[PDB]
Amino acid sequence: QESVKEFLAKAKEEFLKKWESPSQNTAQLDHFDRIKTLGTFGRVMLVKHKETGNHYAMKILDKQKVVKLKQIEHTLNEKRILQAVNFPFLVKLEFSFKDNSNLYMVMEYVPGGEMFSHLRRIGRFSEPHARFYAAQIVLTFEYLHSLDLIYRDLKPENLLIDQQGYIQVTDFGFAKRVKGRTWTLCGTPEYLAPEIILSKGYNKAVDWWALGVLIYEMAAGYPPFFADQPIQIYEKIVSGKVRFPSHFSSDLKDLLRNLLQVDLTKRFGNLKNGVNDIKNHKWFATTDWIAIYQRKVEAPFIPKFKGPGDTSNFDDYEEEEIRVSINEKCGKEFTEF
Ligand SMILES: COC(=O)c1ccc2[nH]c([C@H]3CCNC3)nc2c1
Repeated sequence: QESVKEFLAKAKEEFLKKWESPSQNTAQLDHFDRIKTLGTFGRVMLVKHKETGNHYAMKILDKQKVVKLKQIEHTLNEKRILQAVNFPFLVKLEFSFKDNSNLYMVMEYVPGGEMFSHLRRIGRFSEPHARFYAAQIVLTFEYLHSLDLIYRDLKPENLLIDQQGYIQVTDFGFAKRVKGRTWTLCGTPEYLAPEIILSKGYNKAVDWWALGVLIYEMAAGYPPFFADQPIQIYEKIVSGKVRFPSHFSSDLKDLLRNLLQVDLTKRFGNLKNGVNDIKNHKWFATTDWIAIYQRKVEAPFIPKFKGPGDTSNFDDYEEEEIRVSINEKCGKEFTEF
């Protein structure tokens, strides 16, 4: 429909303006009070802005460790993309800056926790619950792919649940602007598409494979390919031999066979009709795509939390210093940050 085409054309226009002229250096560390480590080359810490009182999740990357782990380009991708995107189910970057030691990305805080926590607490999501989340990912990937962005890190740990019960996708550390193919081995083993494992030039079809893994994990409670060693996971993935729980609906199994298609040229999301083969699949027949985008659907689950500074949906980590060297480190490598 023309209304969707015009939406995506405007979305790309607005992305490209920010992409071509990124914001830089929009706060500094002593504008914030450190509250708690929420997850831990990098950590995420809950901080409070000292003037406004607003809460944020501050991702901190050690420049020397980024260089050693060969993640310079990836880190620059992450911040350049995050400051340029705008979509209801993406985390909101409010500030970024750097100092002698670290890179900082300060995002609006999402107190409801990772989807992974809730999935493991409940066991598995019902198909309507899994479908509510999946629809948000389908729309988010339609948006990102229209901007020539691949995401490359879908998994329940990267999907935050907000105060309305909707998703905010976080961690763009592997996201990249790609026209055509790309080649970097990255991702999480359980979620890797076969063509990544086989060191091929691959494209945005790897995100649709990962959506199949996510939907399986949400509806079953565990991922389709797992083993104690990644090499064993990889052998299962490239076989693509998938066993479905008997409680899966026939529509769900049919969608998953088409997302977990080892031949990328036959995989849903990567055919001539693109995302519409997924949106029009029988498993999504009850989904009101517009209502999801507009956040008008009542969510199946609202996280329990007491206020915008509550950390009870995240877990406990050793609290370490945020050290800033007296000397500048790796200044040249991160000039554009
Ligand atoms: C807006 O962002 C936040 O509120 C936020 C909170 C906790 C987080 N934990 C992580 C790690 C663990 C999963 N992969 C990245 N990202 C987080 C982001």
